[PDB]
Amino acid sequence: SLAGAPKYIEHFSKFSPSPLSMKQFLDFGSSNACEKTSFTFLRQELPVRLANIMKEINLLPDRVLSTPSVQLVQSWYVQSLLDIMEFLDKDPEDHRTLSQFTDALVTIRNRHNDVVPTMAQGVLEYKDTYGDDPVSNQNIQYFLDRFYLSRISIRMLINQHTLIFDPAHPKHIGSIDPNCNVSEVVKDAYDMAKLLCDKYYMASPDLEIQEINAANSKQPIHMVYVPSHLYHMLFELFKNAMRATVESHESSLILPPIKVMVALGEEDLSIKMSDRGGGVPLRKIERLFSYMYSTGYGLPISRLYAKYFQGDLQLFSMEGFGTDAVIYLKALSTDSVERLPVYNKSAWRHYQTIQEAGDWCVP
Amino acid sequence: SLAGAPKYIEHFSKFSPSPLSMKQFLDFGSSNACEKTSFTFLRQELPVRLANIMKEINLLPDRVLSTPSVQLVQSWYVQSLLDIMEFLDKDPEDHRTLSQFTDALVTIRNRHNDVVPTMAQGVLEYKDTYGDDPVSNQNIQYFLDRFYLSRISIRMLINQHTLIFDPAHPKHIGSIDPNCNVSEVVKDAYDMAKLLCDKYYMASPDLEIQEINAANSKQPIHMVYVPSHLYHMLFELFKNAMRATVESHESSLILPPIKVMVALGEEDLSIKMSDRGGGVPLRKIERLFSYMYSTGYGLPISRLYAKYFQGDLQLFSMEGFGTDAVIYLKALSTDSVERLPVYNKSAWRHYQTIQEAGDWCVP
Ligand SMILES: O=C(c1ccc(O)cc1O)N1Cc2ccccc2C1
Ligand SMILES: O=C(c1ccc(O)cc1O)N1Cc2ccccc2C1
Repeated sequence: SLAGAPKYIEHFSKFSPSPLSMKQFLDFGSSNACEKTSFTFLRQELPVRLANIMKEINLLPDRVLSTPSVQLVQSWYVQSLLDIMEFLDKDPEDHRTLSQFTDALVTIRNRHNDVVPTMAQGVLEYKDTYGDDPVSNQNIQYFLDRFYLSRISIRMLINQHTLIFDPAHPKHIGSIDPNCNVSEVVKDAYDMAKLLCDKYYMASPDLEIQEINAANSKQPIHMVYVPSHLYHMLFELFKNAMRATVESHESSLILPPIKVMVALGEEDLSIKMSDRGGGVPLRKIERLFSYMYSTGYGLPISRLYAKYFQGDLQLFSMEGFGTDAVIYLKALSTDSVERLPVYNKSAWRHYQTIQEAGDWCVP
Repeated sequence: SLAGAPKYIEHFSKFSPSPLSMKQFLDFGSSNACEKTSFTFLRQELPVRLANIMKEINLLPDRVLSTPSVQLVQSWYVQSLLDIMEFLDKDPEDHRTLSQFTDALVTIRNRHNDVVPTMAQGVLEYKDTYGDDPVSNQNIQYFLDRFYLSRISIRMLINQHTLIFDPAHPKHIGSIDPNCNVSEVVKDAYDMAKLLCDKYYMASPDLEIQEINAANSKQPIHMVYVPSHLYHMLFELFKNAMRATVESHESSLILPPIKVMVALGEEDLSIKMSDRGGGVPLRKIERLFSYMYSTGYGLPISRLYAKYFQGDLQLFSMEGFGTDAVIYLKALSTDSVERLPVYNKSAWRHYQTIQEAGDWCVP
């Protein structure tokens, strides 16, 4: 009773995703009027976001697309798109439409739960089956950043709808905390990382937090943010900083602490995590964000969470000494706008590359 | 009596520049046998390096190429190439050939002395005449990085030859110090920057230096390097750090110090300069390396010096707090290999861009 998936994919891929600001997410209410609006918005926007990324999947090297795990993920996206197409002709005024829609969104979220490791298995299958090559590798890197950021954005839309229209923190708006205390999230991530570090090494570095509230030096630093995303990024950073610290201090009973600075400026809210874990040579920094070498997507996915609301996550090491990691976030909810990949000529062209000598000299 | 310049440009642009390692520069002696070798090497290599970059000049937008200052720089390169062509059929066994060659290299160096600000005037002429556009701007950025790095490499070849074969430091090999004490260069750059800061602000931050010699904690850190290049980079970084510190502390008599860490690892020699000058929002970081916004090429040219021997110069700020700048150098002379742009299909393709909507969404 539905059209074939390609007809829907072609239709919806013509549209650009519509990025929302944290402010817009936050200003969305919980009434039936609001639920109907959410429904009518998402039955267009989710297909747009699904179709856009599905079109890019098809630009992957034949070698990568031919893998069973990539084909499996594709099949999930197809079914999720079709699940939403069932709602195109349904009446929002009918409460049953709305409840059925929420049920379908939950089903989609569950279906896609294992997307990250499944795609990673696809990358492994490509390497095992064909051997890796640098052109394919570059395409995979570009694609996966966009694919995973797209997924984060779809999960955000779904979580907002299901949380609001179907509880530990009643002050939250869906998954958003309008008054997220950054240092408390830092402490939560540290605590969980410490449990793991203590388990394996029977020791862990202490934590020191310093806040710099430039405009209001006395005031504890808060922001509008999705605490789970911030936690994810900090937990990954602590795990790396702790492991470095303990492993570079095999002989020591005294471990240097991990120092976190939370700075609030006019435009940025920046969080720096500094360790004395001996560092990494610059040559090896890029590999930390590579899906290929990491095939352990902790750091690249963490950086995508940062980029999702127009921030970033950057690493700067000093080999022989230690490493600084910085999460850059927008301080203002109005500047915190979804960063969404779009399928267009620019994106298509970016794939169209081939093997050749680079523009820099080798001996 | 010479062929027209285009014939020579086409001939030599077919070759790739030949990158030398710091080790190779260093192992070059000062005998007539060595001078003849230097001559026969440079009468091929300098034309190769000149031709390669001249070919790329021609890939600039018509708008930029049409400017008088860019045309002037082009004319210098043409004459310098022709100056060397006069030596193609000369006998290296003849001492007069060798002395004349050194004279010609000096003349070329002098001719090109003002290349950096002259090209900057070209960029200004393009903006004034036509107005700037983002496509042209991207092309200019890509080109200038390569153009200025090429120039650094040509100046290195010329200085090595004229210094060795025609004195404050007899232990130096041309411009190279085989035992450069990094902290002494840091202090020299600080001293000169302080003179300037004191002149304008009547105050300057103090300096603190810490060394971390990972493998040999007692030993002062030395390396094989060109001290003038290291000085250039540090002087630029101190000027920025000092200005930030004083300007962000208008009301204070007490200024936070600039802290420098020099770390020696297995592969990297890293120099971090940390200030509490209030920082810069992330959005504005890229502009610090832009030739367009800086049209003040201090930072981008400094980063090219770092990149020239396979290093880098990176900035990470915390808005509301201060800024860290890190110079990454190779610790080993064998890893310190010239990074040279090459004119090839890859480079040519990189220019071939056009106006269009990007691969990321805007609201
Ligand atoms: O320098 C880092 C590092 C990387 C990323 C990061 O976020 C923080 C960090 O300290 N590591 C060196 C090292 C040695 C042994 C084991 C793990 C690690 C990680
Ligand atoms: O944060 C920096 C900075 C940039 C680059 C750098 O290397 C070191 C730095 O501290 N600045 C802020 C500011 C305010 C007023 C005047 C100048 C400056 C430069």
